[PDB]
Amino acid sequence: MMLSLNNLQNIIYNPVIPFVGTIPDQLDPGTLIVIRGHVPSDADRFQVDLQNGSSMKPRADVAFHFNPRFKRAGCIVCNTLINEKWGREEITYDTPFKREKSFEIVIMVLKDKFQVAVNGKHTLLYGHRIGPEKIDTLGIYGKVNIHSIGFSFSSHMRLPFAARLNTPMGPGRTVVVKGEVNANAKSFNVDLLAGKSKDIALHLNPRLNIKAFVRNSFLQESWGEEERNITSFPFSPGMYFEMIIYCDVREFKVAVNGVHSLEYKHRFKELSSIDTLEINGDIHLLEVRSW
Ligand SMILES: OC[C@H]1O[C@@H](O[C@H]2[C@H](O)[C@@H](O)[C@H](O)O[C@@H]2CO)[C@H](O)[C@@H](O)[C@H]1O
Repeated sequence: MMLSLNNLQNIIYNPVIPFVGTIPDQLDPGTLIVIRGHVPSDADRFQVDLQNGSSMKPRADVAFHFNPRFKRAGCIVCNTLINEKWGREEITYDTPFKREKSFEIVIMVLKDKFQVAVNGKHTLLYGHRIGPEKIDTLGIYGKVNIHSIGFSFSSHMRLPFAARLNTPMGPGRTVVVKGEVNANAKSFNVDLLAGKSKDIALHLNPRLNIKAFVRNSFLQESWGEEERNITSFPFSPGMYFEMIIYCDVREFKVAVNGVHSLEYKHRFKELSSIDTLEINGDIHLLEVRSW
């Protein structure tokens, strides 16, 4: 598995092992935990435990025990601890982890199971044995060096919304946004910027109060000429919408609710440099997809 957008809520760097920390939000379905680190050359085993509390006597129940072990075969042992008792063991062989090799673990929470990919490859599924709402602490123990842990909750779409584009911008790349305009909305914005050069390749600014759709670029510390021509303002306060920003070789093509609205000749020519998406304004953000 791979993430199209980097928009993590909490981030922790270099926690000391053993590390036991409180999960900053509820693991509702769709929630992501990203763990980046590497295993030392002398690693016998390490484990990532999703727990209900952090008591050690009685040992706190472990809803999800993810335990990579290094041996001739190499595997990941998964299990659950309830009232200090382990349940049915589930072993996944052909382990993706290696001594002296770095790794990225993406744990996805679903309604009935955790889905786990390591280094961009599906690794294993583990059905919930404990309700996920009962999980409130992340424990990490053993021989492993953790660089960072990050999270993505249901709240990942609050405004302002800022997200890095793990896929560099280029012809054929699509960015769709779905949401609902606030009942008393004035305006909102969707910008595609080249994070580095502090430039805005594309500024999509629907202004509802004056009922116009402004698009422009902010280049070299200066706003350019605004483009407002349009067959009809597609937005209404309180209206559901989907907007498709399609990057083409000659321009950006944007549609709303299944209808082409406008084209925008590229002003920033280094497309591959457009690596940042920002959404703000008077809307309720429902979904953002980089493709
Ligand atoms: O089941 C998870 C739990 O296993 C303990 O060790 C197991 C071991 O995995 C298995 O091969 C053997 O047959 O039984 C042992 C006793 O449960 C680990 O010590 C513990 O840390 C967890 O990984």
